[PDB]
Amino acid sequence: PITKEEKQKVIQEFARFPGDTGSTEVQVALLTLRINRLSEHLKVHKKDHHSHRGLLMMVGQRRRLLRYLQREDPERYRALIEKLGIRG
Amino acid sequence: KRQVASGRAYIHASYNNTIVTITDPDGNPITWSSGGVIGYKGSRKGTPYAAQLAALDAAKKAMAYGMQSVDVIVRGTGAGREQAIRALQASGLQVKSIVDDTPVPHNGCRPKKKFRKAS
Amino acid sequence: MRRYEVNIVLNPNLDQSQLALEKEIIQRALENYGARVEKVEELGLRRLAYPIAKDPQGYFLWYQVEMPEDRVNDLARELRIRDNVRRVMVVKSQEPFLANA
Amino acid sequence: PSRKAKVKATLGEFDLRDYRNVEVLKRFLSETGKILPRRRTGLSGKEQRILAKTIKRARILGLLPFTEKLVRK
RNA sequence: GUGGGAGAGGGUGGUGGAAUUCCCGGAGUAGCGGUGAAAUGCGCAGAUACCGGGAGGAACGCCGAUGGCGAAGGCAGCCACCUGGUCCACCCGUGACGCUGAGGCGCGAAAGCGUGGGGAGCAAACCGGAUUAGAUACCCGGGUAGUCCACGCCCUAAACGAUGCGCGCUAGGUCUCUGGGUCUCCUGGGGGCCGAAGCUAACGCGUUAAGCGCGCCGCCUGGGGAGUACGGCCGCAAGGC
Ligand SMILES: [Mg+2]
Ligand SMILES: [Mg+2]
Ligand SMILES: [Mg+2]
Ligand SMILES: [Mg+2]
Ligand SMILES: [Mg+2]
Ligand SMILES: [Mg+2]
Ligand SMILES: [Mg+2]
Ligand SMILES: [Mg+2]
Ligand SMILES: [Mg+2]
Ligand SMILES: [Mg+2]
Ligand SMILES: [Mg+2]
Ligand SMILES: [Mg+2]
Ligand SMILES: [Mg+2]
Ligand SMILES: [Mg+2]
Repeated sequence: PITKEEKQKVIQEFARFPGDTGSTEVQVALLTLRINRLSEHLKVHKKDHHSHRGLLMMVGQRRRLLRYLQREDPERYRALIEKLGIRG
Repeated sequence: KRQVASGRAYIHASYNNTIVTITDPDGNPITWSSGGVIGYKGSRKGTPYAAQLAALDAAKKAMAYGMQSVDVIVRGTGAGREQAIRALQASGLQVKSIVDDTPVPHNGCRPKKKFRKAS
Repeated sequence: MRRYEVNIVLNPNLDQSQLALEKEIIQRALENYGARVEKVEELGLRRLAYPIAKDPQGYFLWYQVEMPEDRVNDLARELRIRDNVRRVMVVKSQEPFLANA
Repeated sequence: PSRKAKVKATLGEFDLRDYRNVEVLKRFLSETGKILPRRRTGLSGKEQRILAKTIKRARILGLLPFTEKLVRK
């Protein structure tokens, strides 16, 4: 699983400021975490579809936030991406 | 020929027949009767009367071995399970106890159609 | 790592010699798999509701270690290899849920 | 039927998760190794459900029976 | 976000006891079985019934329901690991980031197909017994594919609540599952029943709408011919759209 601690180090490394948790980056951050975990898992448990839908959704919500991002501040966006590993 | 004195009586009832087995305390059968044995063939083989007769036969035959007391053990719901348990009590043979040991799986093999339809 | 209550039921006909040997192996194992023994209890011989391995009884060992999840199965895997060892139930810990209180 | 005494009333406070407490678990088992219903165990949905999981562990360990023979018939 | 809760939600590994079949030994003898009756069939190469030992396959009794989880198909022995959804409280963060969704992609009971494995019980076909005017059936005795595992495929269904998804509004009573509270009951999420207003051809529905409204998708347009023909796309095929 993802440890409370593990999770926190994420929020820190992304929050727009002290006490920031739900900013459109932190979230895109948190999701990337869950995605890379799930993605991993399913790499091994190929027949575990019920889990895969959870992913198909996670990847969805992310793609949706990033969209919003690239529309209200193409910088934070263009900044978040390069900061993460989305794109190529 | 062995003088077993105290034994164990198995009553295997069923809708089609009632076979009775008398064994020693270890479980090795001494004697045995049944619908067939007693003379009834086919259908009446399993009536409760047949049961009665069969039950009694098992006792008598087992009496020679010197049998006097015995623990009855039942299996099956067949028509006739009771009479057997009755006769076996009124055969002199001291019926120490009675038990239901009818086996039942914890859901194992697909029963024959006649026994499914349970869904 | 997490708290797992370990259970073991081994042959009741053991001489002190043969016995200590097995317990020794239980440690050899538990230790080999990052298992810190928070505690233990040894009820010993108990009348089983049904015979196990033809034997009408069994000697019980109850622990409570704290170890890496990624192990446990291996732990029990190994912990079972022994012959005198008849059962191993590595249930995970859980704070009690009282009732009629 | 069921109107006996409620296998819970006649008992004190106890950890429903204790899978070694044969001396209490046993009480929840029928005349046979069958788990008693709520109308007899007097427990609640949640309670009864945790019991079950317990009595089942007890059975694997060997402290509780999976089945017993009926006496008298 | 933080703190909490329930669950047969999914995947992997391990494992428990009951029963069935088979083999081994013991003890034991003439039948067992099966039916409305019977018979085929099994049994003196010793069956059935009984005790002990083993092998193996598949399924999980009680708990258990008016129950729960899931988007659907569907999911219940137990343990660990891996993993999805969801609910309540706190009102802490972002600041309309929303809803629906043609195409697309994925999932999708059973049967069925391909390769390999497995095969205890069950059982299309089939081989027999019986019933019958006949009996290519219902009942009985056998039995192969299959039912099981893996990998790949098929993509159907009374795939049903025969009720597309989301949101707002419109009496209550009662039962229940799970959370929070000042825990006689209030408040939230889910499952039932009776019912206001209202709706409806009627039956019924009725805060879990089939009510009152708004958004978006899909679909219908008398019956037979016909889910057929042709064409196209998909499939190894069966065959699907
Ligand atoms: Mg605020
Ligand atoms: Mg602001
Ligand atoms: Mg399918
Ligand atoms: Mg299939
Ligand atoms: Mg095949
Ligand atoms: Mg058959
Ligand atoms: Mg047949
Ligand atoms: Mg409600
Ligand atoms: Mg409610
Ligand atoms: Mg009215
Ligand atoms: Mg109604
Ligand atoms: Mg027409
Ligand atoms: Mg068709
Ligand atoms: Mg083609």
